[PDB]
Amino acid sequence: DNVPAHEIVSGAPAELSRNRVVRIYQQAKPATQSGEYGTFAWRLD
Amino acid sequence: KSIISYNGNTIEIPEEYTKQAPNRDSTWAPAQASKTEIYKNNMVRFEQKDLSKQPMPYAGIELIAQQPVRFVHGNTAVCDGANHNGPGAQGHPKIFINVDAPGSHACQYCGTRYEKEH
Amino acid sequence: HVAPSAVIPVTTFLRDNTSTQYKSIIDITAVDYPSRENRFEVVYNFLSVRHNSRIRLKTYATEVTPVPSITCLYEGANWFEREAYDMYGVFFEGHPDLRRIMTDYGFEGHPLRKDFPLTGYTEVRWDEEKRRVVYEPLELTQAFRNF
Amino acid sequence: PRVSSSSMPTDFPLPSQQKPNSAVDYTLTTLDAVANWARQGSFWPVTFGLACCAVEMMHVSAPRYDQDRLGIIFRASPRQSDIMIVAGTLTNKMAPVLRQVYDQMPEPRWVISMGSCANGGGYYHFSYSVVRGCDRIVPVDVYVPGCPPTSEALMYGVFQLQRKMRNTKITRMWYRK
Amino acid sequence: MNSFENLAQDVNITRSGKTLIAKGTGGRSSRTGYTATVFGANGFLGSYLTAKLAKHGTTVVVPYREEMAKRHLKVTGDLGVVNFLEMDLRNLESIDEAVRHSDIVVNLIGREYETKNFNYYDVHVEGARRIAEAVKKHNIARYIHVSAFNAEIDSPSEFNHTKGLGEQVTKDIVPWATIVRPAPMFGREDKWFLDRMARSPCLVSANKFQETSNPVHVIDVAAALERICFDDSTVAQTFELYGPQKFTQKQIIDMVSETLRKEVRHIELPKALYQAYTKATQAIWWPTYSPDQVERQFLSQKIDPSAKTFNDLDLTPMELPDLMFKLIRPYRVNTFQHDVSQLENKEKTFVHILD
Amino acid sequence: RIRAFTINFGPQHPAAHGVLRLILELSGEEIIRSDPHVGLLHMGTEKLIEYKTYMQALPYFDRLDYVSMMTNEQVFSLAVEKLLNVEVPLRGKYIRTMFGEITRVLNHLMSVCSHAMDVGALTPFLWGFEEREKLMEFYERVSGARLHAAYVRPGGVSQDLPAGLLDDIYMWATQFGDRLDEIEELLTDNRIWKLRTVNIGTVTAQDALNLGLSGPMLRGSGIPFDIRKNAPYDAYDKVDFDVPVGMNGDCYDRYLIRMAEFRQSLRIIEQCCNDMPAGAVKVEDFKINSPPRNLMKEDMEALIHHFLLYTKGYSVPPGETYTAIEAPKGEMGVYVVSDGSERPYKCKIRAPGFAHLGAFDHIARGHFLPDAVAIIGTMDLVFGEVDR
Amino acid sequence: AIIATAFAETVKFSGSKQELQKRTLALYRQFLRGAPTFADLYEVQFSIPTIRTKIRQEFERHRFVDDLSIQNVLYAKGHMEYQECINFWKQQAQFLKYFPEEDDIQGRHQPSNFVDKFLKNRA
Amino acid sequence: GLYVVLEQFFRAPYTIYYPFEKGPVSPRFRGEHALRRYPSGEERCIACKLCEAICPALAITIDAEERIDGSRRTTKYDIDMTKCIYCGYCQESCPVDAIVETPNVEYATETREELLYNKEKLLANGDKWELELQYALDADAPYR
Amino acid sequence: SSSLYRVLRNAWEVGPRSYWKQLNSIGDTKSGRLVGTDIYGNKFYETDHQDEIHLRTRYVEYKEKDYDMSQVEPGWHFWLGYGVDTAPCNTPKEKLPIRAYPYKFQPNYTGTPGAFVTYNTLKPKISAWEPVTKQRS
Ligand SMILES: NC(=O)C1=CN([C@@H]2O[C@H](COP(=O)(O)OP(=O)(O)OC[C@H]3O[C@@H](n4cnc5c(N)ncnc54)[C@H](OP(=O)(O)O)[C@@H]3O)[C@@H](O)[C@H]2O)C=CC1
Ligand code: SF4
Ligand code: SF4
Ligand SMILES: [Zn+2]
Repeated sequence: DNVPAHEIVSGAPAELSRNRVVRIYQQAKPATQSGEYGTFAWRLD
Repeated sequence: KSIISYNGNTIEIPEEYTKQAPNRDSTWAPAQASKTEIYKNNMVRFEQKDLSKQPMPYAGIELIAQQPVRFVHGNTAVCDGANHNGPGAQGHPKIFINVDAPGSHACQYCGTRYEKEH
Repeated sequence: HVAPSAVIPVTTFLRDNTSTQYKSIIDITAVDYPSRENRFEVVYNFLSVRHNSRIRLKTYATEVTPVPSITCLYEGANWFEREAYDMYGVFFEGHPDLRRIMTDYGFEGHPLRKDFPLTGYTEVRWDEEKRRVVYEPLELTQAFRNF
Repeated sequence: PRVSSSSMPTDFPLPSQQKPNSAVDYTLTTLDAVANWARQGSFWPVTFGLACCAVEMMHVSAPRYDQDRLGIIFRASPRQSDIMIVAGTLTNKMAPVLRQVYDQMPEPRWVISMGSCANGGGYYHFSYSVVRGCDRIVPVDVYVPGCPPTSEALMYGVFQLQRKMRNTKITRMWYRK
Repeated sequence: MNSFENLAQDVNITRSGKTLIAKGTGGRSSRTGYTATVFGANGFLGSYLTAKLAKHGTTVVVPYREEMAKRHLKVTGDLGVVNFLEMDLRNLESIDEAVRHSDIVVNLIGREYETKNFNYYDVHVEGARRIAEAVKKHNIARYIHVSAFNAEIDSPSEFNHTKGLGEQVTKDIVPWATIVRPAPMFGREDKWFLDRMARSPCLVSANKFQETSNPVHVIDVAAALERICFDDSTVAQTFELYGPQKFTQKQIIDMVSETLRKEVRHIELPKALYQAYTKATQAIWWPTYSPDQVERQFLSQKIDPSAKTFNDLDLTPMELPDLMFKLIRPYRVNTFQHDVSQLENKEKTFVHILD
Repeated sequence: RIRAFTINFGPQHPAAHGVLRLILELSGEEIIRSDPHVGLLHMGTEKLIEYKTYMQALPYFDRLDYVSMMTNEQVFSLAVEKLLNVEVPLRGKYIRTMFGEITRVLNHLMSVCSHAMDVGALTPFLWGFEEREKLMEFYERVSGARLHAAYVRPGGVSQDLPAGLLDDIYMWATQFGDRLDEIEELLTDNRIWKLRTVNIGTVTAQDALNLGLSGPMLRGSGIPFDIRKNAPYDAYDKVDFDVPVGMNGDCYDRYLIRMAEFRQSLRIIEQCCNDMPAGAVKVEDFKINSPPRNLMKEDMEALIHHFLLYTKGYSVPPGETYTAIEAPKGEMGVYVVSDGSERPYKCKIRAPGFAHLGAFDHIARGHFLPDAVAIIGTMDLVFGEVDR
Repeated sequence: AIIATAFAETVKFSGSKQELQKRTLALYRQFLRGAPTFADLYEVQFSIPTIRTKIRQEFERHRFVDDLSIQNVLYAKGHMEYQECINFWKQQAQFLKYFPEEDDIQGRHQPSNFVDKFLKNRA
Repeated sequence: GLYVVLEQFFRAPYTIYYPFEKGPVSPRFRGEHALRRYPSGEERCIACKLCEAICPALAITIDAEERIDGSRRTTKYDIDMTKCIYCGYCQESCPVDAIVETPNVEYATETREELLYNKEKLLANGDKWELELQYALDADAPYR
Repeated sequence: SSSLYRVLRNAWEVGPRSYWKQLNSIGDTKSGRLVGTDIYGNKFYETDHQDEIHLRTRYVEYKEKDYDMSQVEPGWHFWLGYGVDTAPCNTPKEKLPIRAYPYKFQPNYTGTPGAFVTYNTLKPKISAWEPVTKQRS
């Protein structure tokens, strides 16, 4: 395993670690436009 | 007007202040809150206040229906709400309305109407 | 571009060598690039009034891997390193008194990290009962709209 | 013969709309008017609260807009002062100091909030290090809008505050109470 | 996140047919739906009450007479939560305005002394009747009177006589009325208890300091009123919020003197003389003890055992001897340090006089 | 053993031009240690800028100093032009110059005349603030606002000068030398001013460099550094002026430097008023600067560009830069980073008052409290800057 | 030179757990010796033993952390807080952030089972 | 130095009496907000929501929908003047010159909820100050 | 100028009634031609004397004893302020805005019942359902 727990030094709450979910993704190619620049980046929300 | 509160009581308000504006009673858009629903939800903050002195501007939807239609020879009317009195633009972007169709047609910015001479 | 071990030596060269008398310390700054393994990137800016030139010097760090302090050479780095610690969490080894300078005395978090929300986690109000400014969880009356 | 009735009047007008008609009423009105004359002609704020946006407040101490002509004097110390001017950003590292200075002031005391950053946090409303309004700490009587409010806005706000204290009831309320 | 510690659910429904949906986590921005009315929030107990109500977004209507005593309430909540009206018991429309849109009403009215415009009767009986008739007309779902401890319809004290008549009139017009009967309350900036024993140059008792009572922290009574405003089980009920420990006046004074490290001054001069000196002090414009209160110095607390208590609300009321330190440390003089000996040798190492 | 006595100068201090908790430790009168605490006014600018476009963020940089706005935004404009790789038109350069010097006057007035008032001389303050209030009419004429303005924007200037402004500037300029001289009469040759400013705050060249000090604090040690000459930016290369320098590094030399900068700035204002070239005041690339309205209301591409600049904003190339200026306080600077978006990725404001206050401990050791007041007055820290 | 303040320790990252053990123990000892000062300087409404209890709790929080660098970070942060507290930099609010428990019971319903959370929409 | 002080004793003071004599004001000045109308009586706002986007402080809050006559118009337009910094980017973005900033600065209040201006409070403010807005626009538009 | 000859000559120019009025309102004595009066009744003057420095040429004489600058009608609030040289009374016709609606000037009513109350022009975005029941035929 041996992945450091920076959550202890982050100074942030623990509720983010214990109750909250994230999603990692690429923004879908919009159908209203034909561009693709907003993609290629992996957002986290 | 007597408006029934949610808590079973009543809310008396005179007729001049229930109109949505001094020139129109009804609402001019589906999401608009009528003055009765406003009062009924907010009388705690209207109670000891004078309603004569609150802002009650006129509505434009009724003042623009009064404006006479304009006419043109051709399938186009150009609009630019320009003052013509002072310098600069002072109006709205140029817009060419098609007026071939039988009825009147209004600019999308200002509501001035145009017709094909008939 | 250098590594944290190379900071004191290269700074000695850039301060003492004749052709590179970079005696003034203009700034220290950290930057967060979470995509990297070493997310932080400490940046020294330097100046030479002698030759009329500036130069930069970049290292890298982590939330736990410290950086050597150049207070041994440039005394003005004291406050700038205290800032970079308080803002990003970087630890400047050898620093005589490293402590927060901007943020509130009991603040828990490092603001300019990209994981830290804009508004923070806390807010203060006056409690008439306790008669004390008390810290409570955040609740905004108009939420942040990013655009 | 213990009391067991009450001639308590209805329709007694409220203080805002209570006109005088008795000699005691004119007397208490005169005493209140003199006390309020005093409170108006001598309007001494405390030097605290002027952190950010102190330039526009100093311009009201300047020649073109003299505040001293109205009897305004800024004082180092709360204990001699009556008014507090929360200019500038009210940060979370500073709010307790503000409440200390406000509790140290001797009553009567007012508060006037100069600028947007002190009324609702203004520009830094969404920041981690800000109180989103000085209302959250202290009670505010007048809110000057602006960022930075013009010297004229500050003078007008003081002229609204003088009006508040001038339509105040010190003894007439006791004659009601 | 914050919590709605006062509410058990988020969808509540009053007995007047209003639905009240909660919004938020329970902070400054949240709303409880409720709309209340507190007739003495300017005072000692009502201040703590509005603070507890408006901390969670409950709209609070606060009738006032002095504009300047109240301003310390606007702090207690977000914009639009605390709402103020100028009111007087001699004007009826003002009272209908204050109670119209309310789901809850709270009467904290009552002076510990008489005046020129208000005797004990007019303020504890007629004022209660006026408010009750308006609470009835508008059919407000809840009414929460507060009538003083030891209240009894006929008694040596006119205060307790009126307070008892205010009870029966409220409950004989508003049958669903809740009545609370707090015992002598104490806390920070109290009226006649700790600020007096800590500030007054000399105490006096027409009895000995022998009047027995059960005192209570005011924050807990405010917690009680909060836990009654929202619990609809408490209609047509009565409460005795007295406190675990029985304390004679002399016991309280000795604890006050111990904690203060200063010798409180008590005199114990007889009844008629003190009663006369109080009567003559009622002509100066500021509140002072009044002839009817030295009468209550001989009336210890009779507790009604038929009425509900703190333990019917899941509360654990606090003890005076613990809290007296927090409440009297400001007047603690703290003269100097103890036993300076065994410090000469340490002080001898430091430089005391520079040149 | 010297045991110390800790005192707070006070977060509620009338003298300071802002809020500062200064924790001093005294052995009688002499200061031996100093721990300037700050953050009582830190608003959190450097984080918020990361969520705002390059245009929406310009107002941030005007609130970083109660005075000296038009220079403080002149640094962001230069950074973002250096990234965008555009060139400002000549008239915009001369205007940015002229208003930069009007701003340096407006700062040196407040600074010198707050040093005075903290040292006790109430009068030069109120003799100078009127001059400031005549010079702020020029501000309200060009921008609309009296202090925080936003005139200078990336790509030049927001709107052109209104007619009949250079004339009024020339009038004020012909009359300003007299009022500066009236201030010099009270302060310069006086005994008490020298007693309070001669051999105080004395700092050496090598220390002033090691501590990051710039501006008059450095030019009082004997080093002729002025970014306006060693790295001209707007038009300081196309207009004559001289840089004063002083020995002894005291407060008196810094006061003399500041008065010299008043007069040299007056020389510059006269020159720029005598030669303001015609042309545009903003870049003619409507992909960076919003167009005129008589086009936005008549041409399509101009309305599109207006829409995008005032919704999404303009895309700066990826890169990074520290660019700096000779702000009246010292060497102000901005470290911007770009990622190809309309929003910055990082923006660190280097604030000269920061390093000044940081040196305050080295500078005050050995001096009595009145001298500490005079020291903070030499630096005339604006604590909104110090707290960033 | 810009000299260090009163109780400042130079940041020094130990290479071993056995030395940091000692440094942490000295920090704990200093907190305990200084707790009465933390009660005098901040106008506190409870016991010195309760302060020492909270200190023991805060040190038990990170008792089971075996990564050395994180321990060095924790120790440095704790020395920062000791310097903040013993020098009278913190005011009462920032200190009683560590003592929520001592303040009066916040209301009645503090959900601990599912159904109450559901009735309050917290599940 | 004392004599240089005395000569000022005999010179004209700079002071003006504010409520009876106001200080200089320019067409470019930025004070209170206002929503304008056309000479027809119709309002100029079309809910382009550019003022809502460029505003640094995010004070503005808008919500539109199709009006009964088939046009684009607002049902909500708010400004929190406690969030406003008075930058004038909102009078710059509007392509119809609806929202403006008046030279008015005399609009202090006793409450913070009188400063959460809504659409009706702005439309009346524009009906009131229209003559002043026309002066400022006739002498500011060419440069804007 | 702050000289006594100024106030004396001014009090000779404008009569003693106006002198006591000016002393009770402004605190100074000032004399100048009338330019006109607004809709609230406030009169606006202008001076030409050399003694009067910049920003003291134009002045006001309010009608109400409880004067406030909010009582000044628009146009004058801009002329009073040196925004223009021509008053609304003499400004030409084409420069006057056209109004399809009546004018109605209302000052800052703060501190009084007529203070502006804010409200939501919208209704709740999520409209709920009004119950109606059916039977199981
Ligand atoms: N505190 C205690 O120890 C005990 C209190 N009680 C009862 O509990 C309540 C607590 O009041 P307390 O906390 O003592 O602080 P106060 O008694 O000062 O609260 C008095 C309130 O009643 C209002 N009030 C009094 N007389 C009138 C009137 N004639 N017309 C209108 N409003 C009036 C006052 O308004 P303003 O302040 O604006 O004048 C004030 O807000 C009282 O009903 C008291 O009888 C019972 C037993 C003990
Ligand atoms: S000018 Fe005022 S309302 Fe307009 S965007 Fe700027 S801060 Fe917002
Ligand atoms: S920019 Fe103008 S038209 Fe567009 S929403 Fe704003 S006020 Fe309305
Ligand atoms: Zn059109």
